[PDB]
Amino acid sequence: VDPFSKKDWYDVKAPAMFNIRNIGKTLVTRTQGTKIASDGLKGRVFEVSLADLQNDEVAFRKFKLITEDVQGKNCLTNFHGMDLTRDKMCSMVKKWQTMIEAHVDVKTTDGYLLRLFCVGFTKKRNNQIRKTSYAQHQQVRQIRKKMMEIMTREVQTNDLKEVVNKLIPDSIGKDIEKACQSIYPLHDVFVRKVKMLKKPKFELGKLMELHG
Amino acid sequence: MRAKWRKKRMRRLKRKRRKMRQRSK
Amino acid sequence: AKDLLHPSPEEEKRKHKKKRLVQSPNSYFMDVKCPGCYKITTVFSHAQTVVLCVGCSTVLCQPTGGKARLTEGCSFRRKQ
Amino acid sequence: AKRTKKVGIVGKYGTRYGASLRKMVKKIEISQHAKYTCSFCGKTKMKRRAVGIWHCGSCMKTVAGGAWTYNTTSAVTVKSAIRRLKELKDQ
Amino acid sequence: SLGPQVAEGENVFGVCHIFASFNDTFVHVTDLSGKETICRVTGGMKVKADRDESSPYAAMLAAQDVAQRCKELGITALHIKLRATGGNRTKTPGPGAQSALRALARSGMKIGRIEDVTPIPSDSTRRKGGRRGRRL
Amino acid sequence: PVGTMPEGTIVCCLEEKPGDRGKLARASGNYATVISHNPETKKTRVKLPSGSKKVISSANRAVVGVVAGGGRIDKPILKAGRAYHKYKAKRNCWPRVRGVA
Amino acid sequence: TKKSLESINSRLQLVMKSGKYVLGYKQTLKMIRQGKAKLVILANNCPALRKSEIEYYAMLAKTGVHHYSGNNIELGTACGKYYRVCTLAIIDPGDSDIIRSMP
Amino acid sequence: TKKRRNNGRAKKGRGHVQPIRCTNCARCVPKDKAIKKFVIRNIVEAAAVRDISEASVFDAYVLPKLYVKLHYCVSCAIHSKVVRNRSREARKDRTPP
RNA sequence: CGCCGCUAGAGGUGAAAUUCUUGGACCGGCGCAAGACGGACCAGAGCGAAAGCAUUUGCCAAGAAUGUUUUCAUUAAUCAAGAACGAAAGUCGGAGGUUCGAAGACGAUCAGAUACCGUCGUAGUUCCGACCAUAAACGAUGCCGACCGGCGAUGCGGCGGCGUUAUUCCCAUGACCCGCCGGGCAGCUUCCGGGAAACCAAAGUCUUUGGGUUCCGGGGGGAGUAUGGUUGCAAAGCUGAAAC
RNA sequence: UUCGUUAAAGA
Ligand SMILES: [Mg+2]
Ligand SMILES: [Mg+2]
Ligand SMILES: [Mg+2]
Ligand SMILES: [Mg+2]
Ligand SMILES: [Mg+2]
Ligand SMILES: [Mg+2]
Ligand SMILES: [Mg+2]
Ligand SMILES: [Mg+2]
Ligand SMILES: [Mg+2]
Ligand SMILES: [Mg+2]
Ligand SMILES: [Mg+2]
Ligand SMILES: [Mg+2]
Ligand SMILES: [Mg+2]
Ligand SMILES: [Mg+2]
Ligand SMILES: [Mg+2]
Ligand SMILES: [Mg+2]
Ligand SMILES: [Mg+2]
Ligand SMILES: [Mg+2]
Ligand SMILES: [Mg+2]
Ligand SMILES: [Mg+2]
Ligand SMILES: [Zn+2]
Ligand SMILES: [Zn+2]
Repeated sequence: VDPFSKKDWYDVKAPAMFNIRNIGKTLVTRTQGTKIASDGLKGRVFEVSLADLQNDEVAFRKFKLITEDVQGKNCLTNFHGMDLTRDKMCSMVKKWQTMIEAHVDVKTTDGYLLRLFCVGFTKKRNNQIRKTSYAQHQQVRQIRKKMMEIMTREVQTNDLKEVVNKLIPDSIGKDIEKACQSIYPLHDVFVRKVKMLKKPKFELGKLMELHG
Repeated sequence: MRAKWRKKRMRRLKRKRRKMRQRSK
Repeated sequence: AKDLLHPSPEEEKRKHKKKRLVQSPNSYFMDVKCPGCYKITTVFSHAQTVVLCVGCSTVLCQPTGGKARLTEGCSFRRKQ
Repeated sequence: AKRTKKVGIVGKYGTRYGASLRKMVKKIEISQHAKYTCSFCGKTKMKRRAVGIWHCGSCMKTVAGGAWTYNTTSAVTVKSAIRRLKELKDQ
Repeated sequence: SLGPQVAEGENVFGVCHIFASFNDTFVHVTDLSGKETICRVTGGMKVKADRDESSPYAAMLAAQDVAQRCKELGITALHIKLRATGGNRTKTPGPGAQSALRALARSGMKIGRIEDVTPIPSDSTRRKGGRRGRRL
Repeated sequence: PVGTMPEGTIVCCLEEKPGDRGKLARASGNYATVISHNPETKKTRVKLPSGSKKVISSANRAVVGVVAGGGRIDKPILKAGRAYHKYKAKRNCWPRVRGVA
Repeated sequence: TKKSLESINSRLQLVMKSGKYVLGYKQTLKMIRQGKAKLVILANNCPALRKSEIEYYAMLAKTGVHHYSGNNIELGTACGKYYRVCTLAIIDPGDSDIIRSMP
Repeated sequence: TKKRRNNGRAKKGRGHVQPIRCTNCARCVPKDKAIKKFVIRNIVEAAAVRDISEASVFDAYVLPKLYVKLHYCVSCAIHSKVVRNRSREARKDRTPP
């Protein structure tokens, strides 16, 4: 039989200005029969880590990609979501802290609407004797309001190019760290997940605009 | 024998005797 | 063998309000000098309500659990 | 003077058709025979018309209610969900 | 055939799922998309003993077979995902993966980074054991 | 019409085909659940009172709410008299004799 | 908002025993025509014709209008009498400031 | 007699603690009573960490850690050798190094 | 459950089999539906009269504590009868049915399983209305008030301290540090004293015996049984003796 | 992984 002798190889082209436009290579069955070769490729996704897209940045903060279409033996992909690794996410959860959650839906400039999260952990200040370091829960409610508030006025006025260019240095987490210190000194605020749930249209002209 | 199942078997005997009373008053 | 009849003033200040002998209150009356024209207002230290001057109509004592915090730093005195 | 201790309104049926069936008919006969507070004229004149139809005495404003009460709990849940979907993001 | 790449020096990647249970061991090489399965050899495909199909010996035999099939089909590097029965069962990995990582690193198969994508529930759905649970 | 209302909209007296003036979910105390709209290929799933999930068109109409008179089967008929009056009101569906007898 | 509602109930408690007031639609009509009334209080579920008529009379006579978010039963409870009332007019508040705070 | 002043668990203020399942025998035990430890393993045994580092792609830039909330009950933990017995004057001690 | 890929096995145990599979099992990738569930953060921490209470947000009322030169002026403590809540299980209707799972059916080990182990699965486990009022409902320890050692911490307020740290810079709270006050869950030591001891700052202030008040025990079985009364749809709950 | 019973007394 030997189906891998028949199977075809494509290569994946990432969207623009991460650093590069190379991800890897995928297998295609063939364009045999009624089932066209470009059918399953539109549904194939990717869950790729960093240190190959961001020019030597942190190894966590993984990205979810989805192949929009294929064009001349080069399957082109586009942003679909963003996660963090399991060891990083289960790490930095100390038994003696306060874990603060946040989650918010927001529509972009274009027809995409994304649900982005936020995680926060407290910080023992230098030269502290008390080992507990909790909060009075009103600072926790106030900072849930604040972290839900900041992400709305970033992502409401900015579509996918600007929000991925903001998630490249994690400017949102640093802005929460900036606007956080008046309430409590919270430690290593990340976003931990942002995923897509609405998609307007195919729009290969908008995809060419995403390229440049 | 446990006091638990001793009480439960006396309870079942009580139920049987109550049904016997309701059968032949 | 503790001198209960003549205790230390530092200990009597550090004890509780009613646990001690004379049971003196920890409150006072302070003389807020609003900088508007002239008026000096006597006000209780643990002011539970807002305090409005009759001349400038500004809030001198914000209501605060414990003792009342002030506005911009008007002076005060102690009449005991 | 309290005359019936257990049957209540179902004493008109007397000795027939089971204690459990009479107990289950008791609450809904109280529900169909109770006067309800009218939400329009503010009176207590909601008299039961035919099944599904409730009729206030004053001001003659006939309302379509439940079959045995004035507001079904499922109906109140439906009305809350309908107003929530109304003011949810402007349709 | 030769495969996708001529004049090597660039790594062709594959996602290798390792489902390490306390009764069987799955090594499953897939492409980066996650659909196209390249190879899959279990413990029972290499060891006749059903009591010993969960052995690190079974893990070594299955992983050598998978690495041989991957060298025949022509893929160089592997990212490794690791998981166990993590829904309500024990979240610790089985005994097979600790030797399966060695048996992948031994016979070729240059390893990238390894992540423990294990199915972790949120809030501990209903457990199989019962009130007093397993007793011997 | 069901294309205007959002998902989860509890309606009744909806139409099978667009323009036949109300067919589905018409008995007392019943409703349908509107889900799964489609921009292209104008269809909409409705959960009927039987639990069936029917794909209908997006142009047919439905009155929003539930049918009044709910809970009608809560009371037992409790005697043959009210059953006789009910069936005399409806139709002669009551020569209910046992086929073994 | 509950501070505002309890304030409205407290002002009505003060008008009840210190102020001068009238009760009911046919008695507020004479006050709104003579101009003696300063503030009128409508219930939530007064009928819309009477509500629009009292609002039209008040915006002819320069009289403050206050709607009361509540049934006429609890409006009668708020004015402190066991019956129900849909329309009030505060023709002379004794110590209250309903005619000062709201308009 | 009283064997423990704490009666096993740490419930002294409240009156009900949520039962969280055991790991081995899957018995529901209240979480202030069950043996709740936290194992930080390396994802590769150190006998093969050097083999993977020599046969890896990157030049020793990734070292992941596997974190497990290990949650035994006190009926199987004694059999699993974690919570071995102590003496009357030795029950009052604290965490070993 | 629906698509895509690969292939001979995949759960399961000390061991195997009952189960599913070349009709594609299991495994991976995407999507959909369902109901239960709120880990890690979670602690000898918090609240509540207990039973109990942990995703975000809004609304509704409630309360301990605190700071009170605030108000009333003995309005108070415990309680026969009576009354309100009351885990889980169980019962009567209505909607569904993910997982687990009484009974049940098998597959195994044993001399024998009808049990401990595995597979499937009924009632139930979920929600809204009603009933039952039981538990190792435990701190196996009634409530109110006072006194009698120390120490280190923790939670909540209040107060003081040219200390540190955050905004843009006085300015107000935020975070940490030091000390005190009140009441709270707790811990270590002690020849303060008790107790039969375990142990206890209360289980002490008890032959040097008395602050107020409530309920209960009189050797072990019979027996929380019988017989009465009463509550309940029922299971049963409350009161409850004698012979020997 | 499993392995049952041994009375009355006798210091
Ligand atoms: Mg037992
Ligand atoms: Mg007979
Ligand atoms: Mg029925
Ligand atoms: Mg029939
Ligand atoms: Mg017949
Ligand atoms: Mg015949
Ligand atoms: Mg013992
Ligand atoms: Mg308890
Ligand atoms: Mg699958
Ligand atoms: Mg219950
Ligand atoms: Mg029945
Ligand atoms: Mg039921
Ligand atoms: Mg049995
Ligand atoms: Mg079983
Ligand atoms: Mg099962
Ligand atoms: Mg009892
Ligand atoms: Mg008592
Ligand atoms: Mg403090
Ligand atoms: Mg504050
Ligand atoms: Mg013997
Ligand atoms: Zn009316
Ligand atoms: Zn266990």
